[PDB]
Amino acid sequence: MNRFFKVSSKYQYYKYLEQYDAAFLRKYQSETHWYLGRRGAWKNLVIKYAGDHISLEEEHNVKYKTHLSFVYLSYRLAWVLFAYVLIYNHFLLGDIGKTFNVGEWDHRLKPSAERDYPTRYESLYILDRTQKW
Amino acid sequence: YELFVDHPDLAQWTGTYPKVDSSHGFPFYSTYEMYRDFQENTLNSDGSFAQWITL
Amino acid sequence: QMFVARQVVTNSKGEKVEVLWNAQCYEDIAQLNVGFAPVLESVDYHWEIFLWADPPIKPNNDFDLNVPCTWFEYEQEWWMESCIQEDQFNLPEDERPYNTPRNPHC
Amino acid sequence: YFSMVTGLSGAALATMIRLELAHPGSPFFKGDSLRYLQVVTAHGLIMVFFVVVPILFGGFANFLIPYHVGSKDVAYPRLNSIGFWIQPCGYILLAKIGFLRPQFWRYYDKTSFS
Amino acid sequence: RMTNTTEEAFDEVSHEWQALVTSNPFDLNVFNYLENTQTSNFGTVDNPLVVFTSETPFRYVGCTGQMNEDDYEGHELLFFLLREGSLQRCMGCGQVFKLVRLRNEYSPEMDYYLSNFHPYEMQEMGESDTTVLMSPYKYASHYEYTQFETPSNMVYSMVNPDEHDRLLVDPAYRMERTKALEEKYKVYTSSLREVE
Amino acid sequence: SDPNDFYRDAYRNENRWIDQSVFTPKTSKMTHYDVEWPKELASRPVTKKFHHDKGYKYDVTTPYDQRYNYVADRLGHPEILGNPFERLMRLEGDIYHPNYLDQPFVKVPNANPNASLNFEEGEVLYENTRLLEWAKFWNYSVVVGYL
Amino acid sequence: AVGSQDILILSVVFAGISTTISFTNLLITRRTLAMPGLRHRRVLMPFVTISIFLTLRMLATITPVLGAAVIMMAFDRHWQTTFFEYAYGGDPILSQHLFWFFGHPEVYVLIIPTFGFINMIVPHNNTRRVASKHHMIWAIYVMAYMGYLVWGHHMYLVGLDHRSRTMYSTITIMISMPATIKVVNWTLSLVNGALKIDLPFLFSMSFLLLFLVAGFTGMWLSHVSLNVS
Amino acid sequence: TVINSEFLTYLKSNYKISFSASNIVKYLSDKSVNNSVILYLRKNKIFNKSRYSRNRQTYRTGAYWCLYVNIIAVVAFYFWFYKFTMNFGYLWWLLYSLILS
Amino acid sequence: MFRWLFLYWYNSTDTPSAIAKVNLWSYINLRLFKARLSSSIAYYILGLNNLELKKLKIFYKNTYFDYIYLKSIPCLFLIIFFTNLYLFL
Amino acid sequence: VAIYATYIALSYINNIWKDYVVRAQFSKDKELLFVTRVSPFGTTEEEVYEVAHLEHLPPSVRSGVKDLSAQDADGLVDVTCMSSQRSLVFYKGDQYWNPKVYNDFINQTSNLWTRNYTGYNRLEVQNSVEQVKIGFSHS
Amino acid sequence: RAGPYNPNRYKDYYIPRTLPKNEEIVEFVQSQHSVPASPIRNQRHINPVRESGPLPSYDGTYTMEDIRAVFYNTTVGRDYC
Ligand SMILES: CCCCCCCCCCCCCCCCCC(=O)OC[C@H](COP(=O)([O-])OCC(O)COP(=O)([O-])OC[C@@H](COC(=O)CCCCCCCCCCCCCCCCC)OC(=O)CCCCCCCCCCCCCCCCC)OC(=O)CCCCCCCCCCCCCCCCC
Ligand SMILES: CCCCCCCCCCCCCCCCCC(=O)OC[C@H](COP(=O)([O-])OCC(O)COP(=O)([O-])OC[C@@H](COC(=O)CCCCCCCCCCCCCCCCC)OC(=O)CCCCCCCCCCCCCCCCC)OC(=O)CCCCCCCCCCCCCCCCC
Ligand SMILES: CCCCCCCCCCCCCCCCCC(=O)OC[C@H](COP(=O)([O-])OCC(O)COP(=O)([O-])OC[C@@H](COC(=O)CCCCCCCCCCCCCCCCC)OC(=O)CCCCCCCCCCCCCCCCC)OC(=O)CCCCCCCCCCCCCCCCC
Ligand SMILES: CCCCCCCCCCCCCCCCCC(=O)OC[C@H](COP(=O)([O-])OCC(O)COP(=O)([O-])OC[C@@H](COC(=O)CCCCCCCCCCCCCCCCC)OC(=O)CCCCCCCCCCCCCCCCC)OC(=O)CCCCCCCCCCCCCCCCC
Ligand SMILES: CCCCCCCCCCCCCCCCCC(=O)OC[C@H](COP(=O)([O-])OCC(O)COP(=O)([O-])OC[C@@H](COC(=O)CCCCCCCCCCCCCCCCC)OC(=O)CCCCCCCCCCCCCCCCC)OC(=O)CCCCCCCCCCCCCCCCC
Ligand code: HEA
Ligand SMILES: CCCCCCCCCCCCCCCCCC(=O)OC[C@H](COP(=O)([O-])OCC[N+](C)(C)C)OC(=O)CCCCCCCCCCCCCCCCC
Ligand SMILES: [Ca+2]
Ligand SMILES: [Cu+2]
Ligand SMILES: [Zn+2]
Repeated sequence: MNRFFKVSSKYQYYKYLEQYDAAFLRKYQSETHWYLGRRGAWKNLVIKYAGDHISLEEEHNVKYKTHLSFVYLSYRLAWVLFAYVLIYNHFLLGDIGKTFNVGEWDHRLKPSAERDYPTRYESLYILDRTQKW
Repeated sequence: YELFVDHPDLAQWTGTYPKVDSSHGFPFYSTYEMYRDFQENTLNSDGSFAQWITL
Repeated sequence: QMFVARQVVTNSKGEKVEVLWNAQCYEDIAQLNVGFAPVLESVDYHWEIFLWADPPIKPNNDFDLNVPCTWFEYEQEWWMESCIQEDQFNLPEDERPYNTPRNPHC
Repeated sequence: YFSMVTGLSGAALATMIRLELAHPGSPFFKGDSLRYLQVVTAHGLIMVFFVVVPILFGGFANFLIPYHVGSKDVAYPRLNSIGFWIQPCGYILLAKIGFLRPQFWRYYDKTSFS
Repeated sequence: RMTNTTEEAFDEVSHEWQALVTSNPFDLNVFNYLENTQTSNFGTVDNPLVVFTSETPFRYVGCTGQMNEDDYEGHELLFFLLREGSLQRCMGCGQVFKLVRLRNEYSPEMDYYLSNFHPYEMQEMGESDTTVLMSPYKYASHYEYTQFETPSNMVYSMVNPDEHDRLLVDPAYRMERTKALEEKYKVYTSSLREVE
Repeated sequence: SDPNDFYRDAYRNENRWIDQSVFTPKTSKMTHYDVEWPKELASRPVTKKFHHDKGYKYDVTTPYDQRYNYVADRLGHPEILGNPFERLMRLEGDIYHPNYLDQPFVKVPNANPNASLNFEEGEVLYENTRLLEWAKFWNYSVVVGYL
Repeated sequence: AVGSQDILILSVVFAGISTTISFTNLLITRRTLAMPGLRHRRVLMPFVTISIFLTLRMLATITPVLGAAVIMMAFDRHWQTTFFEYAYGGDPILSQHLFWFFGHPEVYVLIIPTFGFINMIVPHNNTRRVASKHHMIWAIYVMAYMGYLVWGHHMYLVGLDHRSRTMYSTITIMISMPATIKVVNWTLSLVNGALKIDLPFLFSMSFLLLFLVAGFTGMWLSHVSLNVS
Repeated sequence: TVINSEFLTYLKSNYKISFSASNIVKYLSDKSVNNSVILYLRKNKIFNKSRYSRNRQTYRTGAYWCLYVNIIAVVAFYFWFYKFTMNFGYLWWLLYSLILS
Repeated sequence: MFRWLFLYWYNSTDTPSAIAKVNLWSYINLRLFKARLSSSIAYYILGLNNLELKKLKIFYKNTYFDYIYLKSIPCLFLIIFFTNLYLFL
Repeated sequence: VAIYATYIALSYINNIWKDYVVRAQFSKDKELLFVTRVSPFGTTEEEVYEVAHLEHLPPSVRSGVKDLSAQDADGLVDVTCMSSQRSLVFYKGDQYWNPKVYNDFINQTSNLWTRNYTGYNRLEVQNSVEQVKIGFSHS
Repeated sequence: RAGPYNPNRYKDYYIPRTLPKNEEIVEFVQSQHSVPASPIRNQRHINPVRESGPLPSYDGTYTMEDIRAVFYNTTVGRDYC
């Protein structure tokens, strides 16, 4: 056997290697325990506890979660838009002209569409553009 | 019997019954539910009329 | 709704054991009344049919390990036989011929 | 509940169709053949793809299949929830075509003023 | 390919590995494949059909009566709640069911039910280097193949949660316990050889 | 090893009563299992106040001071703290989450290096400075080519 | 013109994808999470579940055809691909073929689950086993997988070849037999049992009464000469 | 390993072996035992009684994704084919509800 | 290493209860590979005193092409003879 | 696509260059090793390692030894940090090494690569393991 | 409210915390293999008996004819008899 010879470190804890064989050290710290050999592995427990809980499910990266501001903005917008869609499609179909605005934008190759303008400013500006090929 | 003992999944797919006998009392270690669609939806079984129409 | 009957039976080892007859449903666990009280009413409503995720079981018996039917086995054909008998006409015994010649070879 | 709402919508469309077909002369649409055709198509599509299908494969299937197969939940609870929450947009799109037209304005609106 | 349990096994994965290696009924019932359950005998008072549960009071059971080769089913399926306690019976056919609530322990009572469970399949364990076979010919008969091999020189030993945390945090304690377990394994092998 | 000869004697109807009787076989007692384990199992602490809906009588927390210390290495792990950039951005990370850091049985490593370590510079062992120039050249070349 | 037609086209594709998600989820649920002992025994499961699974398989089979047809319609409307323009190789009848190939299985999918309700309710109130459950299952299956060759009964007069017309008519009339099998099984399920009259039972009777006339009228429509008018 | 002769004789006297070991470890040689690798299994209380691990019981991101899918479908179809955009100012109090939230 | 289930389950000493004393679970002792029956049909019939196992072996699986060709020679010659008879007919 | 392609390219280039060591300096007590390595833009980045953690490990596959760069007199030496799971790459050329600490460094970071890694002959097979005595202190 | 709970934050005692002795292991193996092991379950019916009572007799106080004469008289009313 090829026992570990000596540990030239002042930290007495590391001297545990002197009590074992080189083959044993390779087997239990190098071959299949390479990612675990001579390591604290506290991150393993921390990540396990992080994953096995009911914490916020909005995820961005493996390291960071989604920004709460972005999440709240998205949720508020979704709820309000869904409510608008339902209400307008179930109650406000009597007067389409009053309930909806007509707008569009066409390819720049074709002449600018009549409905291509900034909504809420049609009474203040007229928009036009030069055609491109 | 060889098919059932060696490749239980293929035996179940083909619809073969468990060919081993457990008269000794210990159930076999690879028993499976019977998939009998092939042998039941046939001219010689309950699907006889459906298979006649399909033929 | 928990058990529809109970009995005490002495097994082959000489010990008396209690056997309870569970309430049953026609293939529909949804129609099955899952309760824990001696009450017919369906009081308990469960959002999670399988609280602990444990799967249910439909055991399949091995033909080798089966036993000849003995739970009123003589009643299996009783329904159809009696349905036929209700409309069958039976000749009176007095009018029915009797003491006819024996078969020569039997 | 969504199926009940969609069935009420389909019943309303059927009522529109029946009122139009009550007697000749278009008592209901008053000559809007295009509007009548749109209403008929909306009724058919809503009833087919958004009443019977949600009732059977949406409510009845989701309620019964776990009971009748012995599963804690569907193999895809997320997909089941998604399928439920996706219906309203299609329902509205196929139901409100009768009301909605590209030419929203009525025949007596002076579009030359705008 | 085989997962390093001392580094990654936790909770559900650790329990699955325990079921695979020890085949203890409590874990084996939990991790038994849904597709196939070992066929049993017909329930009787002397030899009731045993239904296993993993520390749960009741289980939804279904009965179809005496099975025959021609039909494979005795009577139409009837579902009931098999509860822990005394034996229970099916009205239609009289089949007798017994609920065995297995406990997370190693005892002769639990070992008595070893023959009543299929061995846990190993081919689906660990990590697979093939996602799925694109073969219509054997989509329901062949598992994914492996480029690598499966080592068979692995010896498992159960550990408490705090002890496992100690093993993870302290490499010296891990080495000490590993050497002790190796010595005990050597002693066990020598004793078995002497007995033989 | 004749199967019929073995079975005809092993399995008999008249022996059914004793063939299926579970018993604890007579084996030599082991102190670690039959003596030590029951003692430690019975000496478990008991708490009057435990989670009634989900807890048990033995759900006794281990004090932080009694939790095992971290002695694997002296170097600190500032990842636990959460860097000022992440704090300012308000990003939530699992590595520096208080609940996940509060481990039950083992203390997480201290963010600062152990006082024993001295960070005074000594003498240079290895030095290949041209690697910096090579890396700059290769990185700039790949960036230019990709652009 | 542009508007409700394009909205309906895109909504049809949208509903096709929604059905894709739905039947994928349900079929995989059945195939992977079914309880032990019911993995393959379709008979034991209640008739409603069997019908639902069969209809889901039919929807999976037919949805891509409808999706492709609707996509081609959208392309013709917007990009003017002339898939259905006879001038330069387009086939207007191809659109009808592709649509009806899914359309008839669609109505079969709608109807098949309805039979399970009666098939379950009648035994429950009659305290008796259903009549010929295996035969009813095989009849619904034969209807399901033979409805894929009768899509042309909606296109008799379009101008298709007499060979295809005759094939469609023959298979359509042949389809009537399994419906008769189911009707006789329903009728026999009501005899020699302990009846427990209930509102579901009355609804089942009304369903049977309506279905008889519905199927009879469909069979009459199968008459080619009458179908012309 | 080496077992003392006196200890082995004592074991033989106190116990007579009449059954063969079922464990396959008896066939292992010293080389195989040395090459064996020890692995640790974490044993704790068991709460999940299924092969599948515990699954989250809520899908908030999924619900909101479906809401966004519905909104996109309706708005895009109306804008492309009807050219109509909902006038959120008509029901100004829902827009103000968003602004307040 | 067992061939028969009854012999396998008769006297088991490597059960979990026994192995828990040493707390060592070798991978080579898996129940999956612990026992495996032979590929030949075996069925039980009632004997004079108890059930007895009878094996039904029909054909071998190790025949070789030389033997097969030797057995097939007569068929080839008969085919040739019948063809010649047809030609001369 | 542009943003993520640029990010992936830069990050993976940094990861590839991370292994190589630009500078290495012991502490005053020779208890810690300060390592300067390449940064994403080619500048210097500082890190700290423990000499005890530092170790030169043999390859997992024993037939791949001949393929190691260390076989060449001007190759590369792969030193693995067993605590941080990191790799330190050093040129074998003596021009890059301090010739009064190199000997101790290589005699201290090469403890796990021993003779038994190549196998045991029949003279040392018995001594490969420590014999276990059972029952000698009591019956 | 009961409050937050996490069962994994508490110690478990499913396994002994002290390793065995070599001599004790050897003696345990010897004793285990010197005596029969506990039996494993078997699912064979040994002299099976009727689940119900004795088969109804051809003649006697109660015969199978009495049972047969009951199918034709079957009623479940709203009032007692
Ligand atoms: C698209 C544009 C459209 C514009 C429209 C017009 C809008 C104009 C008005 C906007 C304000 C409206 C009034 C409302 C204010 C907020 C309160 C409210 O009611 O609304 C809540 C409203 C909605 O509520 P919610 O989102 O649902 O609530 C949940 C939230 O998550 C909240 O969760 P929380 O409570 O946990 O978080 C609180 C946190 C807000 O949450 C956060 O923590 C978010 C992140 C905050 C910091 C963001 C900037 C710094 C990030 C680091 C990197 C910077 C870039 C790199 C450096 C170089 C520059 C390029 O609040 C703060 O701390 C904000 C105080 C101000 C911080 C300023 C710090 C500057 C540091 C600069 C030095 C460091 C950089 C290095 C420089 C170079 C060195 C060489 O939320 C917000 O608006 C969030 C942000 C609000 C704060 C402002 C953030 C940006 C400030 C940048 C200043 C300029 C910096 C650079 C200067 C140049 C030299 C360096
Ligand atoms: C349904 C009634 C309202 C709720 C229930 C009742 C109230 C309960 C709390 C009461 C006591 C505590 C109050 C403090 C606040 C606690 C909750 C909170 O943080 O606030 C929620 C939330 C803020 O929390 P957050 O920070 O977003 O939550 C993020 C967390 O991660 C948490 O995330 P999360 O997962 O929990 O979900 C976040 C989600 C929370 O989830 C939701 O609640 C989703 C939104 C509700 C369901 C929408 C379904 C779609 C159809 C709705 C149709 C409604 C009817 C038609 C309305 C318009 C036409 C009249 O928040 C949002 O996304 C909010 C979106 C903005 C609101 C849009 C809906 C407005 C109308 C609601 C119905 C009003 C009925 C009464 C008036 C009727 C007039 C005829 O929003 C607000 O605080 C908005 C308040 C102002 C709007 C509502 C009141 C005015 C509505 C306009 C019409 C009436 C005008 C006259 C009003 C006169 C004075 C009242
Ligand atoms: C001012 C109105 C003017 C007239 C028009 C009104 C039109 C209304 C809708 C008409 C159609 C459906 C009518 C159903 C009425 C009966 C509901 C029922 O069975 O009682 C609840 C019932 C509770 O009674 P239970 O189950 O017998 O006993 C349990 C105990 O309650 C104890 O249970 P617990 O321990 O869980 O305690 C909580 C309990 C205690 O609360 C109560 O019992 C209070 C009274 C009931 C309030 C119900 C609505 C509350 C507000 C919901 C807002 C959305 C969620 C945001 C968060 C809200 C937070 C408050 O609350 C609930 O259980 C209610 C949950 C509500 C969930 C709603 C979201 C489900 C997804 C949407 C499905 C339906 C979509 C339909 C539209 C489709 C369009 C294509 O639970 C359910 O069955 C849930 C039904 C959920 C769907 C229906 C209700 C939501 C309708 C939203 C508006 C749709 C408008 C569409 C047309 C117009 C568009 C602009
Ligand atoms: C040509 C088109 C080519 C298209 C190529 C497309 C290429 C890309 C493919 C991509 C998709 C691959 C996946 C396909 C999945 C399909 C859906 C499905 O079921 O998945 C289940 C699958 C898993 O769910 P599951 O519920 O577990 O599945 C259970 C099984 O499916 C089991 O289901 P089951 O329980 O319903 O089993 C029913 C089966 C079970 O019953 C049986 O065992 C059959 C009968 C066997 C015995 C017969 C004996 C008869 C008597 C002897 C012979 C007598 C004749 C004389 C000779 C003998 C004389 C002695 O019986 C039948 O219904 C078969 C009919 C039997 C009649 C036999 C007549 C023979 C006469 C010869 C001529 C006619 C032959 C017709 C074909 C016959 C069947 C192969 O679903 C999923 O995984 C999720 C959905 C995935 C969807 C993926 C996308 C699909 C896209 C499809 C596009 C198709 C386009 C073309 C459509 C139109 C074509 C005309
Ligand atoms: C101080 C400021 C606040 C800062 C704090 C934080 C604020 C958070 C805000 C978050 C906002 C989230 C998004 C909201 C969307 C709202 C949409 C909407 O209703 O717009 C129309 C809405 C009303 O217009 P309307 O005429 O009634 O109706 C619209 C027309 O029908 C048709 O109109 P249109 O044709 O012009 O269409 C436009 C319409 C959409 O209309 C449509 O429906 C047309 C859609 C056409 C789509 C065509 C394509 C089809 C779609 C699919 C295409 C792709 C294909 C998909 C499918 C796949 C195919 C392969 O949407 C918009 O108007 C776009 C949004 C406008 C900009 C709002 C952004 C606000 C700031 C966001 C960032 C804040 C954080 C910065 C950093 C802070 C820290 C330093 O106009 C507004 O935007 C008004 C509300 C503005 C609110 C601003 C934020 C709150 C503060 C307000 C001031 C309060 C006092 C503050 C004092 C502070 C003292 C310290
Ligand atoms: C649930 C929906 C559904 C069902 C189940 C069916 C079932 C059948 N359908 Fe129909 N069909 C439609 C929905 C349905 N159909 C729709 C929506 C259209 C038009 C689509 C469109 O263009 O918009 C259509 C169109 C349609 C046509 C084209 C008509 C035309 O365009 O001119 C034909 C032709 O044969 C037909 C035939 C059949 C047949 C043979 C059945 C068979 O399945 C029926 C078999 C059953 C029987 C035959 C019953 C037997 C009867 C008894 C046992 C009772 C006897 C008692 C007495 C006589 C008193 N259908
Ligand atoms: C032009 C473009 C060409 C295509 C380019 C893209 C290539 C894509 C290649 C990858 C995908 C395809 C790979 C091959 C197929 C793989 C299938 C597979 O594994 O699926 C298993 C999946 C999942 O399998 P599983 O998960 O249940 O089991 C896996 C196997 N074990 C458990 C043992 C590991 O199941 C199925 O879908 C198979 C069963 C259904 C098959 C269809 C049966 C018929 C259904 C309809 C009824 C019959 C109607 C009549 C039919 C005849 C009419 C004439
Ligand atoms: Ca009219
Ligand atoms: Cu049709
Ligand atoms: Zn039964």
